[PDB]
Amino acid sequence: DFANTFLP
Amino acid sequence: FHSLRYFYTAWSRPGSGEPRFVAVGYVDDTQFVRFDSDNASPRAEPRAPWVEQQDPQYWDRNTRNARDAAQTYRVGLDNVRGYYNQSEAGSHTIQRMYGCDVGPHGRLLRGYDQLAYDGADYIALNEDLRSWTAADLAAQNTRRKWEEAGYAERDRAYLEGECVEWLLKHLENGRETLLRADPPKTHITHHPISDREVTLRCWALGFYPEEITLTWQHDGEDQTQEMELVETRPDGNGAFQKWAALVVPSGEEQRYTCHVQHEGLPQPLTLRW
Amino acid sequence: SHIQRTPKIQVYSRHPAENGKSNFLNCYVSGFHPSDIEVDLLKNGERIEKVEHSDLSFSKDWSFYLLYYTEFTPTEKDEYACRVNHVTLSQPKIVKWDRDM
Repeated sequence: DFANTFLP
Repeated sequence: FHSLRYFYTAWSRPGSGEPRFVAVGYVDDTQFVRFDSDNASPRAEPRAPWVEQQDPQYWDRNTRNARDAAQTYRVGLDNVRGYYNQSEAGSHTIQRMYGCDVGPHGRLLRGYDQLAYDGADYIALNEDLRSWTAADLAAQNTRRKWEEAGYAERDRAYLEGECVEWLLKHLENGRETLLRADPPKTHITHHPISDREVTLRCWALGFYPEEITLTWQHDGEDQTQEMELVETRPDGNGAFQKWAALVVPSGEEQRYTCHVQHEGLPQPLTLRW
Repeated sequence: SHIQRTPKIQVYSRHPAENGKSNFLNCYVSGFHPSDIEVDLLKNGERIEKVEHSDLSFSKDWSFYLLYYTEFTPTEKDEYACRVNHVTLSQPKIVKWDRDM
């Protein structure tokens, strides 16, 4: 699975 | 011993539509998944024969994850452009590289999550998987927000959890492709330039994984500074190529040997014309 | 684009070139930044119609790499080349195919 993506 | 690696690229195209987002995943040196936001109704798609048999919920789940990541970096591109106070008329890029290296025991060796902005380090998860290193002042903006939100803990849970478990599933489902060590097919070619000088080129073809060592020796003395060594390239079929060439006097070809080291070779190879 | 890098270019075939036998012509572009790039494969100076390319990825230093490839059958006097344009290049780069490289 892809990981969670965090808003810069 | 093995690694699961994901690469995200997001960039803006001022005047030419929304930003674009592309993601790819690899197990070691073999790609197995892609996502492209420029597709209409974009999906995460298999890019390896072995990963195809994965349950349909895997592809539905990762499609919604990738679409959400794409939306997040579209807004993120404006956030970071604003921190640097850059013009909206310029194109800029956010990249992300994350994954895990697993050892023989089936446990985490190292996890990582790094972002770049315009081709330079922006923020990176530290090796303790609990704190962030920001590369400049603008990246401190991101760093403060990610600390207060506690995102390092979500990274740690993924890297020490799902990442390892998914690397091991992929390794088993693609064992015949991923657990091979194909040696190179090696030969030397011979290209006369003049009556006194010729080019010797030592080839390594069709090998996997990408790591290889190619060297020329002149009566046993290394010739690295005299030789031309090209960067390792994909052959298009899931393997790699490389060569090293050397200009040699027209009667002295026999005094030179090429040496090839690679994982699939039981012993290192020595070739000579 | 703060840090920009011009691409390296290699043009080669998947298998060693034997005339009259089907092969693949490869143009490998690597080490560039940013990601937008124009790669064309030329036969005798004219762009080849069906050219595919790998999915965009990048290396440890964040520089991008792409493989462009097309099915082809090498002959003795047919000339093949790769034309690359990029924001770092004031003029396009054309690298000819050389079956010995």
